Amino acid sequence: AMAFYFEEPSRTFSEFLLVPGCVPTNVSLKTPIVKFKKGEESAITMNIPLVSAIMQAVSDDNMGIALATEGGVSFIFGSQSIESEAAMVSRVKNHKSNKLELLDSSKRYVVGAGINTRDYEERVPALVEAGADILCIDSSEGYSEWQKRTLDYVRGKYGDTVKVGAGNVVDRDGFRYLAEAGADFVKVGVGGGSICITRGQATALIDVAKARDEYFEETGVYIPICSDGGIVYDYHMTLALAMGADFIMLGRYFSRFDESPTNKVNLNGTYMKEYWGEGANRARNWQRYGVDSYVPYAGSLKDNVAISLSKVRSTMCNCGALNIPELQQKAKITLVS
Amino acid sequence: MAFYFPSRTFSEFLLVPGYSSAECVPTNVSLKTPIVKFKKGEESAITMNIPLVSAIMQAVSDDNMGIALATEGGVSFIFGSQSIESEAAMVSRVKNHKSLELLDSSKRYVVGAGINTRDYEERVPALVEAGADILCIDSSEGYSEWQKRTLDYVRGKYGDTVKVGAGNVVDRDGFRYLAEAGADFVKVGVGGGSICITREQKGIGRGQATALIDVAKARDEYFEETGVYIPICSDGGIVYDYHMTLALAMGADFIMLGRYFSRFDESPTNKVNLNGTYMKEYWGEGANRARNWQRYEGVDSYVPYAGSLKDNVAISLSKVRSTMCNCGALNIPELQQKAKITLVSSTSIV
Amino acid sequence: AMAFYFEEPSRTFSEFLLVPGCVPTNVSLKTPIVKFKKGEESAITMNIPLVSAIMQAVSDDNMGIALATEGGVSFIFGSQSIESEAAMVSRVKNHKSKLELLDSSKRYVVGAGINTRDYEERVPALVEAGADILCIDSSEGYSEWQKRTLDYVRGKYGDTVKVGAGNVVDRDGFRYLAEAGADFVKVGVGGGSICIGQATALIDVAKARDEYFEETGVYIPICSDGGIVYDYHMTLALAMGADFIMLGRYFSRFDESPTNKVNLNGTYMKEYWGEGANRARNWQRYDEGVDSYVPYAGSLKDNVAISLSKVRSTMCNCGALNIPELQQKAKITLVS
Amino acid sequence: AFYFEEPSRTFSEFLLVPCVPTNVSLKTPIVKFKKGEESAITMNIPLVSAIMQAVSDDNMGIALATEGGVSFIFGSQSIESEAAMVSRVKNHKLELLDSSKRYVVGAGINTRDYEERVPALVEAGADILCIDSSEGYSEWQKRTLDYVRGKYGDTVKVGAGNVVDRDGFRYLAEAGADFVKVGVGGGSICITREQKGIGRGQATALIDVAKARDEYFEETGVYIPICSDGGIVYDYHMTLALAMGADFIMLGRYFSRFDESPTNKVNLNGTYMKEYWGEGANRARNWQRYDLGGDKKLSFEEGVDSYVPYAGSLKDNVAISLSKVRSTMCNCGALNIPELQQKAKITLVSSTSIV
Amino acid sequence: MAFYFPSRTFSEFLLVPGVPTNVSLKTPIVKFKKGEESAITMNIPLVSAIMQAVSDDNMGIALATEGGVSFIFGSQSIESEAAMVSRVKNHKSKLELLDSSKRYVVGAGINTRDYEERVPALVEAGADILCIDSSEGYSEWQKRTLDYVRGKYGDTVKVGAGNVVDRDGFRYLAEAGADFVKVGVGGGSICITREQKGIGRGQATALIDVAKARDEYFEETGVYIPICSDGGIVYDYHMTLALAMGADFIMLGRYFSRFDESPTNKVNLNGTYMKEYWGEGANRARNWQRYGVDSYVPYAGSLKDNVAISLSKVRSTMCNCGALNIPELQQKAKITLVSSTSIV
Ligand SMILES: O=c1[nH]cnc2c1ncn2[C@@H]1O[C@H](COP(=O)(O)O)[C@@H](O)[C@H]1O
Ligand SMILES: O=c1[nH]cnc2c1ncn2[C@@H]1O[C@H](COP(=O)(O)O)[C@@H](O)[C@H]1O
Ligand SMILES: O=c1[nH]cnc2c1ncn2[C@@H]1O[C@H](COP(=O)(O)O)[C@@H](O)[C@H]1O
Ligand SMILES: O=c1[nH]cnc2c1ncn2[C@@H]1O[C@H](COP(=O)(O)O)[C@@H](O)[C@H]1O
Ligand SMILES: O=c1[nH]cnc2c1ncn2[C@@H]1O[C@H](COP(=O)(O)O)[C@@H](O)[C@H]1O
Repeated sequence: AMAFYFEEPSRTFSEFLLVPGCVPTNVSLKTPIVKFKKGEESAITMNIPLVSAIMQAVSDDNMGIALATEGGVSFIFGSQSIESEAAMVSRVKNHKSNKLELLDSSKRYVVGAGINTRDYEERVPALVEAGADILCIDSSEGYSEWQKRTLDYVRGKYGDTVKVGAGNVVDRDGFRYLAEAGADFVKVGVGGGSICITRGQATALIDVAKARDEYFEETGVYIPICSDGGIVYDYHMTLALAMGADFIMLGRYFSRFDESPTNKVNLNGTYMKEYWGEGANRARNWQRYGVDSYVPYAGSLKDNVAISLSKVRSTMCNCGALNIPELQQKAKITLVS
Repeated sequence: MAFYFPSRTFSEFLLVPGYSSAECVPTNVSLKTPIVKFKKGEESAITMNIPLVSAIMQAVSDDNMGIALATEGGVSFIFGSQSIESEAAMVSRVKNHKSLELLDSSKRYVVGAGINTRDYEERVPALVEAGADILCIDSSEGYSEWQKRTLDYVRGKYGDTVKVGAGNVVDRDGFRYLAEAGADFVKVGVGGGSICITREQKGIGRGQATALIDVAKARDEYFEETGVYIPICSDGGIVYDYHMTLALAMGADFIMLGRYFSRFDESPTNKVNLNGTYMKEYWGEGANRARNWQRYEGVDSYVPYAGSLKDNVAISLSKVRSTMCNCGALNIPELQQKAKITLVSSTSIV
Repeated sequence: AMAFYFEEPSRTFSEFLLVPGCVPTNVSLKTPIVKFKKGEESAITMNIPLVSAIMQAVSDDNMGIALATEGGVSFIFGSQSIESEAAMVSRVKNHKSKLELLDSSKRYVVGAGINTRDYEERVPALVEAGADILCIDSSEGYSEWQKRTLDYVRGKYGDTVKVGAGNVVDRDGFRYLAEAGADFVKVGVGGGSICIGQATALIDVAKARDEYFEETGVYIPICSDGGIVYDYHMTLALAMGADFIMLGRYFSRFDESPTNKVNLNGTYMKEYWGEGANRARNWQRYDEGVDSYVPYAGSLKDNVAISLSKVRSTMCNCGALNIPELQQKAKITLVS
Repeated sequence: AFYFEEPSRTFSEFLLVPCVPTNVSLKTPIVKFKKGEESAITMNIPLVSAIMQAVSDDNMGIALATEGGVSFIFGSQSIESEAAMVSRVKNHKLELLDSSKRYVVGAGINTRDYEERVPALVEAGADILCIDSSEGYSEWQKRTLDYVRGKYGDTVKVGAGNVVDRDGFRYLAEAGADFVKVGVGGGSICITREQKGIGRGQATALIDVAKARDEYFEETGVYIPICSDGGIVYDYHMTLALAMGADFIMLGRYFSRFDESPTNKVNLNGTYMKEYWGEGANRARNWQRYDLGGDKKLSFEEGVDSYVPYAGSLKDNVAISLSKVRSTMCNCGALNIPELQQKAKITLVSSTSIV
Repeated sequence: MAFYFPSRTFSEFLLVPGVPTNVSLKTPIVKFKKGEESAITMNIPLVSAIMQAVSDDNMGIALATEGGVSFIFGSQSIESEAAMVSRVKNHKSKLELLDSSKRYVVGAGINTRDYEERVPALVEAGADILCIDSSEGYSEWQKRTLDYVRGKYGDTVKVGAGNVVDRDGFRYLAEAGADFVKVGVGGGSICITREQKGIGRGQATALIDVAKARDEYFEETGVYIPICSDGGIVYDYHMTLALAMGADFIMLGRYFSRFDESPTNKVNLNGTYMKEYWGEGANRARNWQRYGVDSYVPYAGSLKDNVAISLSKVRSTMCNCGALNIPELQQKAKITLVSSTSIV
């Protein structure tokens, strides 16, 4: 009466370690987020490799202005009305422009917007009109087919004039299916979308990074990878970049800040902030209009990001790497017992 | 510096035997149950002879499984992770297969069919034209507005002639949402204790009964307001017969099983010899082969081989009827009324 | 060959959380400890909801003076001779003396623990020494003998002597001591000289107490005995139905505690032992046995000031200016 | 915060390092005796039943006496009810009989109403008494043993407990106890509400008290019989307990499984089970509120603490258990209990594994 | 704070399927070049360990009738071991492993200390194969021991070495001229210390990694060095998994210590017959020059009865994979990881 299960082994970022082998302020954290051919330059280059998650608790217009000021991009959450998301995008695009400020060709704050695989025919034109610099399908591993239909719609109507990412995927088949559908980048994570959650983020990132590099040799097209979720400590960021991720999406990290849209609460003499995932009914069933957890209040986004990126820049110096591609080439990543 | 916001399994519960000294014959125990909603005092439109249905899975419910389970009085829900044409062909193959047995008006077998929240506008008519007796929304995210829009579509076109169930839910909000949307029966995510169906499935026979008790409490509360009884389906996590009796006693009207049925000859998977012992291949609906059926090796697990469905179901229900005699119940409604369910803190070998 | 056990589920304080929905110094921490009728005023109202345990390692005359100064009551331990306990009670009532808890004669309020054995000689001696309130230091398994001590006090003194009883964990245990005339009911798993779930027991008795409050109109205050690990557990117990809290290890860490201060690996600690230890259960043999050590925390004044300031701060977030307001407005959720 | 605890080990972690089993003498004393002299009461088998409402009544006392053991009628009842149970065993007409050739029975007493319960049980014909305390050895057990030695001297034999240490043994010994009970079942001197699992007794307290008993016998020349209280169901644990120094073993849930137990038999899904509850339960602890059979109005949620598997008759099971106890003694090279305690090579099993 | 720089057992692996009498359990012991035959070829892929409690002269004869070779333990005097090797090689002869003289093939263990006087006495007594029993793993003293035999006997005397767990360990003993390489599967480590692991709890990770290094060394030099899985196996399925993972033959200690031919005493442990046992890490083995029971293993009867049972299931398992000999199993077997096993 025995049953055998054959699940592939997965690991987290805490099971690995960057082994070092000289000015930390001389390290460039610029990274691409739009696919580019060999030798060419990406259409959108961030100044820091941080993006905020596509969640009601993370990415509003206040978060988008703050993160763009530091060199990142916020992906405004799409579990709201089409008019609200476009209005949120429009407020970032019109807030007047911090040496690492990320601006477009018209000197406006760069911002992203999340879309779903359902109302994209009405949602994409409104977000494009609002000035969204880049889009990202906010889905999970098991909805890859409907991510492909959404990418096909964008490419059929806009060609390559609208930048759109897709995710999440965890393996080669998921990466290649979105890659050949025209995804300008690919998000890697065990969650995403309105699916409920329960890491395996390191294994997922390593597997997709191997398929991405293989896809680069096969086609000459470099597709940036976004590691979505699983960053608990600042040394995990450098580890994710070294494993192949070109930028990192974080939710809980940004929900702690002043610019986060959730409420600040005093919980036993310690200031905390409300938090919930997109699997919550208030997010999954936003059309019908409840706290999942609390995260500790951390202060301003600028103060925390500068601390996190100083650790990243100083770690890359110890590895003899002055930029992210150089880190991905010289990094020694070993297991920790 | 971080805080989150309990569940129990069927292994933690026990039925206290009734006080009666009168002898109870297990063969006189009736296992009939309703599967579609009905008003207070009226008879359900569909009544199964046994409280077992097969899951909406590629590795469980094909046409052969549909004929075998209908012969024993149950209903199979043909899986919908396939083309609309191949699903209607499997539905028609069970209906047109010539015929205790669960039959419709035309003495044909009773079969079910799963639907999704995307192509229902063209899949629901094809399945009804194929002769499906009851439908069920197979959702991977739980109760959502897309389950509602699918339910609104069926009601707006067929009224109440076509019966469609929906799920999964675990709490009162989920039940009342699908109940107020017109669902004929509500499915409870017992196997994983969650509303979603994702690639990582829970172990065999490790279902969570807490979700079933919570929805049964909302169903009885809802039945007391509107006078409408919504049949509850306990979905997954059960293989042991005593867990079937517990599920029924806790308020479940019928039980959906996947891995329980994949062990049988009529399962559509391949039988393999694993060092003498016969085994059966298996994979969940969250696997890439099912989730990406439009794009078309692929073995998630080996389940033990258990022979024929007729032999195994007869043994499982022989113990269910015997357990209901010990509780003093001759039918499932009596079980839900007379069951003294206690919580077991621990067990021990002597 | 299986055996089946049917133990009731029991949760600790660490599994619950107070969710908020005001100046902290405006919060009143006063609370009753003697039963009062619907709308009446209790015979003894503490200024802070803290009382010290009935233990050799906790409540002596120095503890009673220090805790009464802050507004609490110490229950002098009864695992000793009748003269020794009465002398310590007398030492507190005769200490000369803003939130100070005083009786009608401007004397420090103190309690005293009695057992279910020598009460016929110990109760009058404690009454004569000036004990403002008594408490039967027992456990769940001695409810009958807790009643007989209550039946003795009520028979000889009526309601002129206030006496509480504990511990109980159930509805059936609360009503038994309530009918016997207990002025308050102590809730806890331990208690007495037995050897050693506090949240579940507190929620259960609070329901039985509230139900008993509608049947009779008499409000019997509840004392949560033991299980307070952190300062935010205090506001949790109060919001769950407890009117005051009994702490043992919390108080033995202070200077005013009678235990020896000990340097242990550079960290100053203090000795500690429970009433189930031989030195306490069999005090008659004694007219060394250290069960555990607790960290030396400093003065009772400075620590109680910090613990209550957090309590007052949490109640402000919950929109409660007093303990009764807290027990009505508090939103308590389960926390994994 | 640092705390103090001693390493405790169960019976399953010990092993006896290695004859006709029928010739083995399972006889053992249960009352103290001076060096060289015999014992007043010599059981034929080393088993006694627990002073519990769910174990020892008149039927249990009769059946266990026919097999050579003694039952201790529970005191969690009226003095009249316990005296009637003791009297029914005596006046009921191998077997363990007294001088009058009546069944030998024991009775439990508490430290509260001993001035009326002890005379009533002695009048009823109790051959031996035992103090049941929920708090462990205390001054109230001393005052109870002082009263018995004052009114009856040594005519009435009384045991006390439970203990887990040297000081506890010497306290009841210097108080005049005829035998001393070791809190093996829960590893504690107390009998509280929650109970340990079936067969999870702590041998550490038995070994520590056996060392104190052997040292007390070396000074005064008085041998105090030791009782291992509970925590044993397996036959090998019985031989282990006897080997570690226990002169006789008291079992609760071992005897509750039998038909001679006063609890209800229940058909649970085709398997016969018996209701069970410990002496820490309110029905036993608050027995003064159900004095005339008020406990049969209690429901399953209120009255039944546990389901134990029905094991049939006492005589059938004890014969199976003792037949293997006698066979285990053969592998150790011992024909009697005293020889076991001197020849037993007891070792610690660091681990067991399947091959 | 104290960062430290992952192994799986045989229980976590499963052979994915694609006449058991037709199956050949023959396997080589000694090195050979691509194309030629092996100097010593087994009939069954089982050897007994180099331990006081497993390999006497009785075990050498019994394992020789069934087709295996026993390595006589070297924790004894040089004359005592030589007399044990002599008795097996002088005991008169269906699957027996015999030399050209039609005498029983037997092995003997040596150490890196007295080899200059112990190796001659063992070869002089007729030991076919030798094996270095090391306590620290692969080291220089194992290389100099190998340099001694190759300098005095050339390649006439065959000597194996171990234990290794890694690629560097295999290549070190390979370049040093070892005839076979032994892998520390039982303890998953390079050493053989006091505390031994559990029966049947061997680590397959060391066997896979060394087989990867053995196949690389074979493709670069054309010299096949047989691999030995040393310990941690009593289950027949773990034998087939080890053979499929690259191991050519398996070394077992507690598996053979349970049989009547074991040198230990048979005891009656409460109606159940048991066998005494102790590892080479015990003082009675490591302090054999100065001159009790570490464990009780279950008595299983005779070697012939149980070994025939284990190998009949090994042949039956090899049929379910589609392999008729051990080389074919190493090429056709599909080995997968079992995330978990559940009971229905
Ligand atoms: O409720 C959920 N449903 C689905 N995905 C989630 C949920 N919560 C978090 N995630 C995923 O985890 C990410 C958050 O990363 P983190 O909070 O920094 O660990 C999101 O961007 C999603 O990809
Ligand atoms: O891929 C899977 N992951 C998680 N849940 C699944 C998966 N496939 C099916 N399910 C659910 O689990 C049920 C099967 O329950 P079972 O009887 O435990 O096999 C199905 O009816 C679905 O509700
Ligand atoms: O040794 C013991 N026996 C019985 N109860 C105890 C013992 N030790 C502590 N307690 C109980 O626990 C309380 C102290 O709780 P604490 O502040 O959490 O240490 C005391 O007032 C008793 O009710
Ligand atoms: O209610 C209980 N709680 C804790 N200990 C108990 C209780 N009832 C009986 N005991 C003790 O445990 C023994 C029973 O051991 P048993 O053989 O494991 O059943 C009795 O003889 C008592 O010493
Ligand atoms: O004393 C010991 N401690 C640790 N390992 C040992 C000891 N004795 C033998 N071994 C190793 O274990 C192998 C056999 O173990 P087994 O076959 O799994 O019981 C031997 O060939 C040695 O490699």
